[PDB]
Parts: sequence; structure tokens; C-alpha cells
Amino acid sequence: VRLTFADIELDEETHEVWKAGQPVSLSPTEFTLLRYFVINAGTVLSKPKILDHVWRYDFGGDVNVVESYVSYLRRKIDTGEKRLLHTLRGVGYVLREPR
Amino acid sequence: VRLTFADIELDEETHEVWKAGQPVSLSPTEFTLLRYFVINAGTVLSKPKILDHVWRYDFGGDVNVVESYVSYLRRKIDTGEKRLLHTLRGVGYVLREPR
Amino acid sequence: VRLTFADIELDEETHEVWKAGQPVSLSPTEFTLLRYFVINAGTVLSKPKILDHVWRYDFGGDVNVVESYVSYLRRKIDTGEKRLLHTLRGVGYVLREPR
Amino acid sequence: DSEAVVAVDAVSFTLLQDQLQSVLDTLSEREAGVVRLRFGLTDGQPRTLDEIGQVYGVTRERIRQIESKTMSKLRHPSRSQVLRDYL
Repeated sequence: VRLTFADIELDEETHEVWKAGQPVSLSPTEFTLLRYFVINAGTVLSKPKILDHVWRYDFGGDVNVVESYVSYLRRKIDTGEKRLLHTLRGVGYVLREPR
Repeated sequence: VRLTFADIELDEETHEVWKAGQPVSLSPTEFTLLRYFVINAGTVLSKPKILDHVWRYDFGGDVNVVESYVSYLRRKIDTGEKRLLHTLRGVGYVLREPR
Repeated sequence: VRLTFADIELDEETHEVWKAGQPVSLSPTEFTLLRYFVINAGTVLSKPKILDHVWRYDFGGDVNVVESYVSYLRRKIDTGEKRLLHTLRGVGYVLREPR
Repeated sequence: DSEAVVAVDAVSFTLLQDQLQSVLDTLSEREAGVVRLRFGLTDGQPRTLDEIGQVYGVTRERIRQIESKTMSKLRHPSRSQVLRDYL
């Protein structure tokens, strides 16, 4: 039942993640975004539906929350500037191994 | 479920295209234009129709935008002078494999 | 049929606890807490799903009760400030030996 | 006569817009006005987000959030079923 991808490996019971097999701790909401990100690995995710499902529909806040969260994901797992979680200008983000 | 024509291959899931198998990245609206073309491959598209459907109805600009865009698609995919994306004067643009 | 974890060991027949082999008495409703906690050993437990399963669905109290209960779990066995029953902000608690 | 009115689709469309207004009145009046001016219902002119802001005294980003709220609450299947059958 464990969800794995390239170098990111996830367990659904204790909700930890293996990044190339070395331990890493992360914030809860960031785990929720990565859990979205791994269910739809190779599927493009746009800010609206991510906000709809992971975030509470009543979110009247500003949109910079999700890009800041993706920045945290970058600095946590994808240290290199070129990374597996790609950003699409005005279309959102997607998980894919670099080709 | 992927969309194909001649040598152009489309993946709607993570928004990338294949032109006989070498990588390519492309702009969002140009991507949408290519999608509208392949989904109506075998049908000619008229310019007011395109600016109606793929483009937002409130578009108050000139028309030259659509020719600039299709010129981008030509210089990206149909580099040769003769192309698979034919042009009809005053009728719009269409995706034909030449006979 | 006896369940053990690191140094915390649990019996299902007479509802008593060894902490590193030392027997300790405990409250009845608090006993149910670690029973969940070891039955999901190595799994993160969140206060809501504690409320639904452990506690009756008719519970009309506030959220501080479980927190005080967990604090009670801190002072009885994992007396150290750093403890095996780790704290997840907004996600609850998890049973694991520290890395 | 192709241009002749079939006289059934027109009546159907009248009840159809009645159903539309009834459904949108369920939504908040602010959201209802947003979608009305968004697609040109009261008039024939769909409007840009800045017009919605200047008629609501709000930034365009908040109208984008409002549009997100509208088409999300609209997908709620009670609206979906009662509007799907009419096609």
C-alpha cells in the first residue's frame, strides 16, 4: 500500500516519507500536498483544485500559501534547482522524473 | 486516451507534446491552440470560432494574435516551409497531413 | 497474544502495564488510550479519530481533555520531555522510539 | 424555414433561465452578481474582473477566489442533478 516514486517513498500509516531512503521530517499540510502530489504523479495539479481538496473550501486567504508550501517542499526534498516537482506558469505543478 | 496525428503526439495528463519523439516545451495558450487543433483534426477551424472557444469571450484585441500564435506553432513543429498545419485565406487554420 | 513495544508492554486479560518491566496502575479510560496507541504502534494517532473510536460519539466536551490525558500518558511512563509518544501539531501523536 | 422558431426550444429556454435564476439565488447574492456580470446575464456583455472589482470595491484576485467559490459550490450534486436533466 506504500506509495513510492523515483526517490520519494511514502507510507500511509505513520505518514513519513523516504527521500532516497534517508529520514526526513515535514510539516503536516506539506505532507498533505505531497500526498496529493503522489496520488497524481505525472498528473498536472493546479492551485484551484489543490486548494479545494487539501485546503478547506472556506479558505479566504491569499494565494501565496501554496507557492510557499511548494518552496518548502523544494528546500526539503528537491535541493537542486532543477527538480522532479515541476512548476507550470499559471497551470500549477506536476511530479515527473527529469527526462 | 492520448491524442495523435501524423507525428504529433499529445498527453493531456501532464501537458507535454511529442513531435516524432524528441522533447519539447510550449507556452500555455499555444498548447491550448494545439489541443483545439488536434481535437478537431479532420475539421477546419475558423478564426472567430477559435477566439470564441479557446480564447476568452471578452477578448477585445485585434485579430493578428492568432496568426502570430500559429506562426509560433509552425516554427516549433512544422519547421519546413510546407507544413502539416495548413492555412486557408479567410477561413482559418487546420491540421492536414499533405497529400 | 501479549503486545509489547520497546519497553512498554501491555496485557489484554487483566489490563495492567509494565514500563520496562515495572508494573504501574492506570485509569480505565486512560487504559483505552494506549491500547489504541500500541494497536497502532508506529502509526500516527489524531485526536479526532481517538474521539470517535475510543470515546463515545456523544462526547460533548472540549478538546483539552485528550491533551490532559496525553499529558497524563507523558508523566506515567515516558516521563522525559523527549518521549516516545511524539506530538504532531494538528495531526496528533505517534508511537516510536526516537531516532 | 430553418430560421423559423420551433416554439418548443424557446419555451424550454424560458423555463431554463427560470431554473438558472432559482439555482443561483441559492448562492450568495454577492456570488450571484459576480457570475451574472461574469457571463453577461443581466446584459449581453460579459465583464472583465476589474469591472467586477470596481463595482464591488475589491481586487481582481478576490474576484478570482469568488469565482472559485461559485463554481465549486455549484458542482455540489444537488445543483448538478437539477441542472443536468435540462439537456
